[PDB]
Amino acid sequence: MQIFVKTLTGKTITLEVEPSDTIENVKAKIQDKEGIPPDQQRLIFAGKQLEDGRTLSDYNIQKESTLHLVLRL
Amino acid sequence: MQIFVKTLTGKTITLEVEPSDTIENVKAKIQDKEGIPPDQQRLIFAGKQLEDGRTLSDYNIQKESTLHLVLRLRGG
Amino acid sequence: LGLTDLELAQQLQQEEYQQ
Repeated sequence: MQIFVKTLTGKTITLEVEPSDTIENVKAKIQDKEGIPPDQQRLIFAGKQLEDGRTLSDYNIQKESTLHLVLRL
Repeated sequence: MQIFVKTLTGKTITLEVEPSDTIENVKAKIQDKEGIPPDQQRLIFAGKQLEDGRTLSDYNIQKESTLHLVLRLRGG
Repeated sequence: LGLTDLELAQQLQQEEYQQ
């Protein structure tokens, strides 16, 4: 399925994912498109920071959901 | 080219700059509009703190990019 | 949650930038 990640610079990143993808997998896919290392990524969805060992399904992140990306220095 | 500099208070400064401008030059342009001395200005782009020696081109800062300006106290 | 995620993300990025 498609999900979207919005950066705070206004850019939307589109990823192809499955419900069983872990948050780490999602961060690695962001790294493949943007070059941002996983350790500098904070992903926010439904008021929560998403945790590495959980899956999209665990957070009820469904098709065409939007995550927000916060970058650490 | 036009770039935007956003403070952490939400205020947006618009500048005219060239890709060959150094970060220091950019800070001096901020000083001309706001009065903030370059030595109290910290500029950030895409999760990186910008260094005075480097140019906008070095950082891949293109037209209509937004830089983030963080202000710091003067030591003395 | 409407604009919660955007406004939270903006505030957090900002917290990151103050570091």
